[PDB]
Amino acid sequence: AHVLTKDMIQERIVALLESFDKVNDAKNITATANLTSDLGLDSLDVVEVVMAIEEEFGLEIPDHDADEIKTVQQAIDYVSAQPAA
Amino acid sequence: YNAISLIIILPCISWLFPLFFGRQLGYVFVTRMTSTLIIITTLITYYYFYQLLGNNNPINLELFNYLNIDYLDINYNFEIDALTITMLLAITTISSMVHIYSIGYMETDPHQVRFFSLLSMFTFWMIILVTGSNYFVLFVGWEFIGVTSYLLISFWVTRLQAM
Amino acid sequence: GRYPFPKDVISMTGGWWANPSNWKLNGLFATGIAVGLALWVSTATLPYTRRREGITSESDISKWNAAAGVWRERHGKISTGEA
Amino acid sequence: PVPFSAANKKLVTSMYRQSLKLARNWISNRQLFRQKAVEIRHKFDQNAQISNPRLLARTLDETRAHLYEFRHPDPIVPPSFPGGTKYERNVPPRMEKIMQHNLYEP
Amino acid sequence: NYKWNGPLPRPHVSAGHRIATKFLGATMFFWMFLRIKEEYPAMLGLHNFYPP
Amino acid sequence: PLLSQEDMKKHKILLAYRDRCAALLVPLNECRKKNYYMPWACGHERHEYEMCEVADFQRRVKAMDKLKAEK
Amino acid sequence: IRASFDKAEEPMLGDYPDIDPFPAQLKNPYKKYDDQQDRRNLEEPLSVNDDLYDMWSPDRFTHFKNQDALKYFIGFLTIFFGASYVATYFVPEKAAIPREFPYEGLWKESGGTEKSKAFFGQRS
Amino acid sequence: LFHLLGHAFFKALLFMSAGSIIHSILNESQDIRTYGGLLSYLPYTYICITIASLSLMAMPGLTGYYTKDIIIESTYGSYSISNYVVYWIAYLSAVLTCVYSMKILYLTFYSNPNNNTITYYNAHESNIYITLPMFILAIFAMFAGWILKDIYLGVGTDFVGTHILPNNFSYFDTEFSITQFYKLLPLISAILVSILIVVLNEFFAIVFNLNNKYINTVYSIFNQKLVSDQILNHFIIFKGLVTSGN
Amino acid sequence: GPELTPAVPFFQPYVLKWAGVSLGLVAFYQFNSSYEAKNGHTWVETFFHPKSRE
Amino acid sequence: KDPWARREAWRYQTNFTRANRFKGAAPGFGIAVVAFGAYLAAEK
Ligand SMILES: CCCCCCCCCCCC(=O)OC[C@H](COP(=O)(O)OCC[N+](C)(C)C)OC(=O)CCCCCCCCCCC
Repeated sequence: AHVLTKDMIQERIVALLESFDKVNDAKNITATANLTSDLGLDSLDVVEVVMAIEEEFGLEIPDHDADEIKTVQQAIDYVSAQPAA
Repeated sequence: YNAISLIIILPCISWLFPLFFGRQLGYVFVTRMTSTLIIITTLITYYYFYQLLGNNNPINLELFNYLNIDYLDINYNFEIDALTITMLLAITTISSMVHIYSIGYMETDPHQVRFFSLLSMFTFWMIILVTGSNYFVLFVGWEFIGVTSYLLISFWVTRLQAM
Repeated sequence: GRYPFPKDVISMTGGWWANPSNWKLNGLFATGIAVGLALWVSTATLPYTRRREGITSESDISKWNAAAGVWRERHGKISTGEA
Repeated sequence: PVPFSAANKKLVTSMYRQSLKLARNWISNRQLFRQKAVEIRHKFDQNAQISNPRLLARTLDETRAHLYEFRHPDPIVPPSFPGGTKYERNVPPRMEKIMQHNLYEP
Repeated sequence: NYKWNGPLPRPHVSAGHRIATKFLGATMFFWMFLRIKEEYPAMLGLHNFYPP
Repeated sequence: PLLSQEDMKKHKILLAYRDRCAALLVPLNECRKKNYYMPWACGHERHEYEMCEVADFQRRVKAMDKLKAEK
Repeated sequence: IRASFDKAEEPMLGDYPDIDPFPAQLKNPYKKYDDQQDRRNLEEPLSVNDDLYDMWSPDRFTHFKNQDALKYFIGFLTIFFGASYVATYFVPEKAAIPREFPYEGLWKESGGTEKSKAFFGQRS
Repeated sequence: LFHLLGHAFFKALLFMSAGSIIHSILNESQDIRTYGGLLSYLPYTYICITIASLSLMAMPGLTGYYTKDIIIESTYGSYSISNYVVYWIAYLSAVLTCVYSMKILYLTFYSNPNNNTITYYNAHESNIYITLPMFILAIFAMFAGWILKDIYLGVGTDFVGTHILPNNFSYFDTEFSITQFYKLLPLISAILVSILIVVLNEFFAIVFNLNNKYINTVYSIFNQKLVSDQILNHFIIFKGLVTSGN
Repeated sequence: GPELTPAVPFFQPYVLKWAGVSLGLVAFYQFNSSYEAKNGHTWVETFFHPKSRE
Repeated sequence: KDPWARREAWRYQTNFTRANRFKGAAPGFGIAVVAFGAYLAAEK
């Protein structure tokens, strides 16, 4: 069938963030970058980004776990924690 | 070679043989075997339909007695007439196609022996339903297709919503 | 794909992805039994097969209806709607 | 009811996510979904700085009412999740040893 | 899946599937043309059976 | 010509088909028996039966016309 | 506590916890439970009518209230049937006479008898 | 009987084609809102589902035509006067049919992609075990009705020997008494509505994707099965369990 | 090609038991009917010795 | 106005243009016009 790898998840998230226009800079997006701090993403903007992530990997993030992810590495480890994605 | 007897008895084998011999055969053989039996049934049905359009003289198959109490005499009687042959055309054609389709569609599923036995079970009891010559045989088929529907809709047993 | 399953669980249906190593030999046995059963059934049920029409003659049908009329005249039997 | 607090943020963010989910559920066409999504973000932006308690509580109550008026009969869920068509299909068995119950009989 | 958020390549589809689609669509359109030609009057509604 | 009652019974016509036109129905069904009811066959017999039915339906529409005119 | 039938049992408990019942189907399914499928945790108290609120109970529908759904269902049936009945009035009349049959409606062919021709017998 | 036999074939084809579509998605989603560009990727499943839909819509020269249309016309030709109302009901159903068929045809194959990018990369056709039955049933759904119309709907066919009371039998009246308007209106309406639905989806999405509160309400009514399932579950089944407790 | 599970003997004890009993019953039925055609009565009837009605 | 307007471009580009999205919606139709014209010729 089809199986994703940690690096595939990372590459997809990085391209995703690169596509976002509200970001500060594209070159500054790291695996451990903070969207709130480094990318300067607003309160609602990080929500838009989590929604984009779930629309991209086909999963459903609860409210309590959505607001917990603050870094890109946090996003990647969450998306790799989920079996069907 | 008796068309009516084969039309009844071959889906019965495609139903029961997987339940008797599934652990010994495996789903590869079971899928191919059930599909082949249903195909042969469908072919026999098409030939019978051709002849019946030639000569509308239905075959009857009259077997042992069910009840012979005071005035009520019920027998395991079957006939294939125009109405029945139209039903059987639909039933056997769609059943053979669904059997072939399921080889591919269910290839990953762990429980394929049970699934194919149940599809064949449904075909057999529906054939019984339409070929019976009295309302009792009709009812026998009527209740058994309900049982089979229960077993099929709940095929994925661990799923609450399916149950 | 697949996943582990308990090997002690014995089901008549074979359980999980049942594909025995000797399945082709077992299939030969199963098909032989199937052919034997189908042919025995087809032959044994042959004497109980008959066609629907042209099995009784017009003589029998006509005379049976005549006798029933005789029976209904011995008793006092008017017809349905006959009043 | 704070004009700007962690609880207020959590609430408004949950709600804005709800709005975007709702809009995706209701609008079939992708282009128009992007239109309405942009407009939702604008509406969420305009009332961002409300400070006094009465007005903020009122705006929150009225947006809650708006959302409840626009609830969808059946949201889109991915199949492997609770509301999904594949949820709990073919759940792999727990691997587990046979506990005996009788001295003489298995 | 080399390209992301980018234009997609033309799908690769088997030759047999393309041929089968050709045959199915051609037979369907041709059969419909045949039937329309053969049943134009009755199927459109003509030659009224009422006396004039 | 209207078929005999004995003829109607002998050819085992269905009751709803026992009309002034069943005389044509008999050959049509014989051909539909010889050929296996195939659509391309029995064209002449089929058309003759249809024309007889045309005449019957026309007579009935004129009957309804007269009945309408009385009112 | 909430429904009339759970309230009616209130005299029937002495020293059993009066639990306010919630339909298991409506518990959010992203929380974690000891039995995920049943959405229950171990040692959780049961309402006296727990069998009507667990996961195996009949499904509950949230989008409309039950009363409003009843309104809509009755209204759909009412408008459909009333419209059909009313339409029956504004109907065109047919153009051909219903057909007829020799032998006084083939009363003999449909069984029938001289003395009983109204029971069996066509339009003739 | 003829409509039963004809409907079986193309209904089986529709369901098998849907199964193919579903297996062509990694998620294996069944939501028509989650597909959207698949015409290029699955041309054969498209053609099978298309043939089945046009058979259902009783398009000319197809098996569904020879069953659906004549059943629709029988109601007008029926001797019972009031039965005229049924005509209109049936006709509305017919056009309603087109509306959903086109809706699944467009939303699956024409619209614009609504799934994420990896699904379109991995979207492929199915194996032969799936494909061959669809081909066979496609042939059936094109040819069976025409090749069998004489057996079941023939001017005096004696094959099904059911004893219809002569006063009741009206199959001749429903052919001779039918006018052009009624014999043609379901067909034209089907064609026009199918084109209408497609063009309004591709050009005026607002009319379908409004946000009126009232229209959303009536849509919600229809989406939840004319709330029947709630009505059954609360007023009969749940009430019955409460009574059993009592 | 799918995987292979361990070989399993076709004729289990249950196969032998149920097939043997069923086929033996059918064989007995046919033997009784043939013995009836020849002898005049079923061979099972011969073991029936009720008291007379009188 | 769209800050994800970059992310959505691929949904309206080459395989998903109005020209491409409706290409192959009538498979075999040209073969059908040729065959119908041919049969019209041969029938007479
Ligand atoms: C299993 C799928 C169906 C297979 C059918 C194959 C039939 C082949 C030969 C049939 C001969 C026949 O049935 O005869 C039946 C014979 C004599 O009947 P008869 O009056 O002489 O004729 C019948 C035809 N009439 C009437 C039209 C002329 O009495 C019996 O044996 C019944 C014995 C009952 C035994 C107890 C029931 C055991 C049930 C076991 C369930 C597992």
